[PDB]
Amino acid sequence: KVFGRCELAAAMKRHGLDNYRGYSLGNWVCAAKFESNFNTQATNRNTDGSTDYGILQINSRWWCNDGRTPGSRNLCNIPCSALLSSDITASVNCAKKIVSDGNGMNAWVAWRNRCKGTDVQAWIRGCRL
Ligand SMILES: [Rh+]
Ligand SMILES: [Rh+]
Ligand SMILES: [Rh+]
Ligand SMILES: [Rh+]
Repeated sequence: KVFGRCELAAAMKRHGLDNYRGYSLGNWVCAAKFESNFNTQATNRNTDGSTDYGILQINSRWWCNDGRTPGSRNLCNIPCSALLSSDITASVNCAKKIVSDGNGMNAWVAWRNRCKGTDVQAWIRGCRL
């Protein structure tokens, strides 16, 4: 599924991400935009052989099992394919574990490089929330 910007903002807010670990909703929408362009089906291979999955590009090195990432962890207890659903529940609940792991949203290199320090409120401008 490719979400609309406000549609994704609303689903993220309903699933508890607005100010989760102090990250305003615009941070999560900004991260999703640069990670997946709001596409739940997005996949990208990492240089280490792991793969990033879904709207928040959650990796198989630590967070999910894709059956092909050797010496990796499954800390969200999910098949990576669950992260590609039209239903973002698995991505959101796994993102809450990631962002609590010590590095906050710096865990998302795209967030640090494209969202951190920017006017992220712009990502929810004009949405009914
Ligand atoms: Rh908020
Ligand atoms: Rh809010
Ligand atoms: Rh939902
Ligand atoms: Rh509201």
